[PDB]
Amino acid sequence: NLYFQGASLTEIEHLVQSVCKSYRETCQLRLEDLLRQRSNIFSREEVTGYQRKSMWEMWERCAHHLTEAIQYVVEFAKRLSGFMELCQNDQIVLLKAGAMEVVLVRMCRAYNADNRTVFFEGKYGGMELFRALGCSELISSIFDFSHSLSALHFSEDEIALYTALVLINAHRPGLQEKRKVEQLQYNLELAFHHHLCKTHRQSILAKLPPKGKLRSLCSQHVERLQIFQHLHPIVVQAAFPPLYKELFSGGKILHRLLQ
Ligand SMILES: C=C(C)[C@@H]1CC[C@]2(C(=O)O)CC[C@]3(C)[C@H](CC[C@@H]4[C@@]5(C)CC[C@H](O)C(C)(C)[C@@H]5CC[C@]43C)[C@@H]12
Repeated sequence: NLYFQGASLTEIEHLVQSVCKSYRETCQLRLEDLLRQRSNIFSREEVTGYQRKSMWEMWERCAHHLTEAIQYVVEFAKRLSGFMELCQNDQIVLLKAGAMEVVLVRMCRAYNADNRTVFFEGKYGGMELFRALGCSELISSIFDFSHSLSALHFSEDEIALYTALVLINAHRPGLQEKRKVEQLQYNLELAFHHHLCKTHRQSILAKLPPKGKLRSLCSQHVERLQIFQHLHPIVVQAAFPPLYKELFSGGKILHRLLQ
């Protein structure tokens, strides 16, 4: 929109409010409900039930909860200034490469660093809950990532502006209108940095996760998905969500959602 060109301070400050609004309207669960349900945690019997579940059933349940989270990320993008003004090829390029990374950041709200548990299917559970997945190295890496993010003590507004920058990334391979994405990213970084300056919160800039860790977590996920697909190809074909397979398994629901 406007933010495909240079922006004044006043336009930057209103971009802050716009992004913070779009995130408030499109976050799956409210922070207050997540924090308040930390007292209810899975029993040792319930954890065993999850661990004794079959691998392909666990993978399918997790793929559906992941797809649900992606759907709110897509709606977040559609409410972001300039995203719908972009061409549809670039919209799909940004979502295909960022929607998972955004979910990985949003996840720190559902994570409790006090006991290293995460809110999953109604209760809080540690990473042993997912032992039936057979990717304990990836699970551990994601729990560590949420742990380091929780150390930053994000506000909701900070998560809003950070995840906006995760999505609007002009370096994604395949962008057709790169410079126009470059300007949108530039204005969104001013909005982010303006908010941190105003709230005396710039010290977190040097504490943010490095660029290659969100990309590395996403690669590990595609890595483990291909290993699961080789072991259970009909499960993926018959029971995985279409949006999930479009994003992480090559071969169009994004087209529909974007319109
Ligand atoms: C089985 C697969 C499709 C994924 C492959 C391994 C995996 C990965 O993505 O790396 C390991 C992390 C998990 C288990 C994903 C599946 C989605 C979930 C989920 C967002 C679901 C909704 C929940 O409320 C909560 C926010 C707590 C989790 C956080 C943990 C991950 C990201 C799996």
